[PDB]
Amino acid sequence: QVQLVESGGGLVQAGGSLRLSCTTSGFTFDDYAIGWFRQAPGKEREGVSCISSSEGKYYSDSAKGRFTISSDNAKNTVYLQMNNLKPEDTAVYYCAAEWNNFGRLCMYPDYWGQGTQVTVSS
Amino acid sequence: DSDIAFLIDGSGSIIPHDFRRMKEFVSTVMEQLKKSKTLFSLMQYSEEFRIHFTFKEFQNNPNPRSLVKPITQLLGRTHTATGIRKVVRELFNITNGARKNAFKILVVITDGEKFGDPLGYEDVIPEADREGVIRYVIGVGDAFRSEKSRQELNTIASKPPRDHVFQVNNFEALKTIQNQLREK
Ligand SMILES: [Mg+2]
Repeated sequence: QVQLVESGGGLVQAGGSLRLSCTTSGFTFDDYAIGWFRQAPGKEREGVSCISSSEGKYYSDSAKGRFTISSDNAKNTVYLQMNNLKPEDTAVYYCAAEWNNFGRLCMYPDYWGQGTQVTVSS
Repeated sequence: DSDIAFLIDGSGSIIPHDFRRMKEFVSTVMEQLKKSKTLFSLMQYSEEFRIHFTFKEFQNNPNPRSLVKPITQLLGRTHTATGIRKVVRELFNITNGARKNAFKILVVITDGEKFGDPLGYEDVIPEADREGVIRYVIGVGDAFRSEKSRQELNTIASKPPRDHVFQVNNFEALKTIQNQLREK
């Protein structure tokens, strides 16, 4: 039942921008903080960004200033606007959910999407 | 059957409203666990260290309001790693009312911004693990709003970090400890 479906990935030139979409279903959207993670193969995993209705917004050090996370509460979808993309941002981008009443801003997500590939070339 | 030690951040980075919220958080945990077999002790830290009451002292005066109300904020830098070492060596000593064969819990309440400590977390966590101290972490303020402080919370938290990191704005940490202690 529980679904977290990433879309908006693909190939973009360096300096370009992408907007990922995390369309969610199968749970009450407002109970959860939703965040973005990424893992390129052979690289470590990173938290990127998170949005909670109570705890606000979080950005990693690489994400702050470039990236903007937002939420369409009517359609139960969370967007990550990524500007000034670089080749080192190439990774499989996962969206995830954490029960918002922990108040941790997506530190330990309870659900993970399948992930979508983001590729950044020169 | 359980000895729960508090280590509260009194450094300059802890605003007065949050430091209030720390005080009522700790008081509510003690107050919820009175009339049980839990003993309590508290250390405040910044760049200096104040034990506001030991395990023996809580045993002689088990009134959480009376013990927490006169606690005043120290301010200064953030010597978290040194604070961890002193709790394990001083608070969890049998001389201060701690019990040898008890369930040892350390509750650290901080914003996750160690600053000025001559010691690293890598130097103090093995000492905590050697005594079987389970470490719960309560993030306050903007602790969850920067990548540096979040990854710090895992380094301090116990081996399953997902069971041990919480926020002070709720009592989900207390429910987990209660469910833990009921399992024990
Ligand atoms: Mg500070």
